Amino acid sequence: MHYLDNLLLNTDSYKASHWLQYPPGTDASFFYVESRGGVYDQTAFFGLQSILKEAINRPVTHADIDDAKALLAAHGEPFNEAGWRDIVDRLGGQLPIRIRAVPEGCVVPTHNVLMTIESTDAKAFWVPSYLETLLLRVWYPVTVATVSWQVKQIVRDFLQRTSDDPEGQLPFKLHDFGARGVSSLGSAALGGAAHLVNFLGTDTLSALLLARAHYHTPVAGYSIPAAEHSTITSWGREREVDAYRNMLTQFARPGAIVAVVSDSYDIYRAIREHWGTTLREEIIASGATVVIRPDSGDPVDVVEQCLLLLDEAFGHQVNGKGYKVLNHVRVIQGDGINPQSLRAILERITAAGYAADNVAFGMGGALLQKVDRDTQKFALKCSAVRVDGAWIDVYKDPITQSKRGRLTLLRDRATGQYRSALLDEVATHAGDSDDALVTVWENGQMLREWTLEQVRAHADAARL
Amino acid sequence: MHYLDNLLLNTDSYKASHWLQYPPGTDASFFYVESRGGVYDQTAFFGLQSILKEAINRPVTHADIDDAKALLAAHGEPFNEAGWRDIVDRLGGQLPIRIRAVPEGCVVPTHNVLMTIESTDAKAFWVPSYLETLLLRVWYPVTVATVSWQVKQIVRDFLQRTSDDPEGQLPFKLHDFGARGVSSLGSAALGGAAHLVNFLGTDTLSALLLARAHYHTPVAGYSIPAAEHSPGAIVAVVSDSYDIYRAIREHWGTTLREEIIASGATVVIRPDSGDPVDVVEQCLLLLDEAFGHQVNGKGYKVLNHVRVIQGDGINPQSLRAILERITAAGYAADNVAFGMGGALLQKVDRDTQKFALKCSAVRVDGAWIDVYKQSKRGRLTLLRDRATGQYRSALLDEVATHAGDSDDALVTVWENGQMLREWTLEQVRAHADAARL
Ligand SMILES: NC(=O)c1ccc[n+]([C@@H]2O[C@H](COP(=O)(O)O)[C@@H](O)[C@H]2O)c1
Repeated sequence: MHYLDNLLLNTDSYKASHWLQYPPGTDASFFYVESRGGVYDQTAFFGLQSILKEAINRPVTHADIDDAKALLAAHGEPFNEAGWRDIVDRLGGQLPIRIRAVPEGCVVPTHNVLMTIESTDAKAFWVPSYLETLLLRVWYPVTVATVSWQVKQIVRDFLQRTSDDPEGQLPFKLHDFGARGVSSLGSAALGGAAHLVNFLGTDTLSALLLARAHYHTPVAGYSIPAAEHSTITSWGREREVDAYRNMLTQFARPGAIVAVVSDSYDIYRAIREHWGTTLREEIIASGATVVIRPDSGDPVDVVEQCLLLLDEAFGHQVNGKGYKVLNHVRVIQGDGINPQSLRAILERITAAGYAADNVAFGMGGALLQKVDRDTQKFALKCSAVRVDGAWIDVYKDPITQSKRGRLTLLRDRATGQYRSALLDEVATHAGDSDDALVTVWENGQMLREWTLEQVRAHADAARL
Repeated sequence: MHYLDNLLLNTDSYKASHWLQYPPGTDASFFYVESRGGVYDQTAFFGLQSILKEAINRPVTHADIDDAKALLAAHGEPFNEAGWRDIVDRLGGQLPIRIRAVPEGCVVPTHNVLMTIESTDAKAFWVPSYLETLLLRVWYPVTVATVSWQVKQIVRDFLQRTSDDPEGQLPFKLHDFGARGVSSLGSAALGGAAHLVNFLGTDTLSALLLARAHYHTPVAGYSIPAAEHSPGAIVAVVSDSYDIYRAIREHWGTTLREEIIASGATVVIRPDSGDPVDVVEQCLLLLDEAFGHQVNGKGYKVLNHVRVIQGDGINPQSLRAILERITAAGYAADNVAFGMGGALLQKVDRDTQKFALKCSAVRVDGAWIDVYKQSKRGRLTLLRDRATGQYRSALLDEVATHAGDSDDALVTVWENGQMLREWTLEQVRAHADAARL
């Protein structure tokens, strides 16, 4: 929104004053971004394109400078007015930086250069450090994309073992429910979009809006009509079955998919007590796939139970792998899902003989909110400065061998393995490796740009 | 940004399909928000005003409907085109709802009505539930404001025991360093603002912009420059426990100290390594050796010329552990401040305070009926007991019957396109500050 538009105020306060802290005769700076470890050994890189389009969407102006000079003096921070005025007057307000990055969607082992930021102007060498705050927030779409990607590898494994069509099934197995459980609208759009790197099912409309505006994708994902807790109960307990039948009247057509929520005990009652008998026929006659979502009881146990109970209500087919596929009905567990309980469910149900085709998984806050900058120990570090015309390495520990100097990422041509290297070694090892980064942004201009489909192809091709 | 400027698409996909799921003859609905428990026993209510100003900043338009209709059909959801067109053509595109809420800054025990949402138009009764997704996100400013307020009560306790000016010291004792570690710019602005409900110090400039645009506050908070070491009243310098020790014993430290006192500025040391508790106590012990102290009127030591801010590993537990160690060591709580970043602005979720928005009543065939899973149900509100200030939840019909003992504690903040009751941040700060454990 409009009150946040000024780029000069999109930073931590203390970093506005960093230009005064450089040695005299400093001429240039070079930064890199990496995951220093954390929950997973590899990260799907995603979201930088959206961050750049949204946070650097116009030249800096004199009005930006006036506003930032006034606020920062009152707030108590020094502000390099003359430095910003020169950038506006001489460089047309375009940030004199070059950003290189691994193509979005690639999956890269931890401890590797994911992007570099370099100054492209001697006077305005300090601009990269000014952008650390907004750039380091790339940790969020990277981490969400990674969590979603890791779940995809678990689901893909079980579909490969138990499904006749594992890649036809896989895009719909993890559904984003996190729009209400995430901390703002912008994070819903960006984290939801990061999920869509790996799957097609989402209820986070904001992610469609971002994918459409920033990743050239008119309709990045899909969903289905689904019942709410509130709507069912408000019919009253004496007409509760009529609420479910109305779901069928409104949405159940051949080839259509409709979800209904119910607590686990009512599901058991409906299959035992024969008032659900007319619900079964209307379900069967509809030709629709009715997805049942249990919303009480143990997240793992209840899936297996629903499968067994629905099997006796609706029957099953045995597929080519020897696993049962229920007729007409499916189960989605939307509660308590994380990579461990998800794996537990899949282990439980396939051991019971049910194909992974039968179940889907909803994740909300656990996908979009329960991540932080430490999940993958994200860092954005200075690695080199040019002083008195000479580049000097910048680092803290000499060990982690530690990354220093002007850096890039290499991909080995035969194996596809990644490794970080000095820009000095992109020759030399030509023949065995190619430079895996690309220039995505330079001096106010976005250069290399991806569609979400291009992002999806990198992520889908990556395996554990 | 502009690509998110369509309220019809600020919701969960399935809510597009929802108006068809009510029983026939439904013509009103009623919802309330509460914390169902979690980490703390009470929540500081904050952020709804920002959410409404941003998420409902204009009347819905026909362009909004065209856009939503096309996207939702392709996405796979039905779309109540006629219902939205009616809201545009008949109601000027203003949402027919009434939102009531406890004044922002109030601190309310869990399991209580914090806000209510009611429909005000028979034909458009389904709008409150459409808005659940964006309204329930109020959990985030509430929870940041609560974590920040819970910390404040801890520091306050130790300042009342050890400081000669507890309430003058308190507003600077928790600083926000959270902008790198939060998921987005908008979260940074809103969560940063939620912290400023309780304190004055922040490095999250985005929070100043939100407070200025949404809470009528030009300069909501302050900071000091920080020499990272590889007017000017106060300065932060980064260090470690051993570094201070080496300065004391190496001769470059006696001229280092000469410069510090000759400058007459207060130096704030931030250690960035070591056990949070041990490193604060040791820095204090070494800084006392180097610069001396005064004994304040409670008998605790206040260092000359130096302060310590611990910005690493801070949470309500380590924070208290620190305060306990230094005060047992005889040091006043004046000497130290605390920084939180992602631990404040990011490491919270909707389950921290178990936030929920629930339908409690619908009108069907003329008659109101309760909706529920003893349970809270019906058309609800919050009461404040007039003598004790204690809150409880009640049915609207009970307000008059207890008018002698209590007042209705909600206010109407928003109705039919118009914000009514509206707060400055200083009013919010006053409610939070008056509340105690
Ligand atoms: N289409 C749907 O049924 C839908 C959409 C969004 C959220 N939800 C529900 O909202 C809850 C989300 O919980 P969390 O966001 O805290 O994970 C879950 O119960 C989820 O099932 C359901």
